[PDB]
Amino acid sequence: HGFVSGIVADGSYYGGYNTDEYPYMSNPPNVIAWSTTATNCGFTNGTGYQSPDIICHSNASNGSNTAVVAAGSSIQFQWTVWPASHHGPLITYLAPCGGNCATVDKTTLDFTKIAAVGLVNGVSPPGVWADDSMIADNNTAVVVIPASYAPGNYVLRHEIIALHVAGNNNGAQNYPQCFNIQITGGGSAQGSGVAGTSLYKNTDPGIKFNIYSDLSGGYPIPGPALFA
Ligand SMILES: [Cu+2]
Repeated sequence: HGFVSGIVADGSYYGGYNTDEYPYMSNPPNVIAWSTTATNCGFTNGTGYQSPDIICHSNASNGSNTAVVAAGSSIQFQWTVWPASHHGPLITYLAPCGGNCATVDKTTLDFTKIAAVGLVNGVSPPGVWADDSMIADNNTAVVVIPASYAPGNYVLRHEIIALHVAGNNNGAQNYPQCFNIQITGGGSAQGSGVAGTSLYKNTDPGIKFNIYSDLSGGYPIPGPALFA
C-alpha cells in the first residue's frame, strides 16, 4: 500500500507524515500532515467507521504546521505507490478548525466533500477508476480548492477507498490522510459539514459494492454530498 509522502499546495512542496520513518522517532519533526500509527501501511475498514480512527487514520494526532493556500489553487497529493488491484474512488474534504488546526479536537471536525472521483470506465470489470488515473499521473491526486471558499484554517482530508474486497461487509479499505491548510481568498462560501464518524456506514451502496460484476449501473460515490 501507499501513504501520502508530501503535497504541492499552491505551488509549494510540503513534506508529509512519513509513516515508515517518523513513528520510530521519539521526537518526530513538525509537518502540516497529521501523525498516525499506520506503520503497516494499513487502512480503516467498516469495523472502524464509527471509531475516531476514520477521521485522519489510526490514532491520528494533529499536525503542528499549517500550509497557506490561496482559494482557487490546486493541491497535489503524492502517494508513495498504489497497487493496481486496489481500484476505488478518491475523495477530498475540508473541515474548519475554528482556530489553530494544530490544537483542534479531530472528533469535532465537520467535513465538507470538495472533490470526488469514482468509476471512470466500467466496460470491463473491475474497471478503470480515479485511483488508476492517479497511478498514471506519477501516483499523484489533484484537487482544486474552490475559489469561493471562505478563508480560514481547515483540515484537508484526502482519501482513497480501495474496493477490491468491498463486496464483503467491512471489506472496503479507507486510506485517509490529513493536512492542515489556511485558505486565503475573497469568497465566503462554506459547506455544511459531516462528522468524520458519520461519513460512511458499512451498509452504504458505495461501500458494500462488487467491482467484479456488471458495472453498467455505475458507482455511487459514498459520503456526504459534493459542495456546490
Ligand atoms: Cu491491500
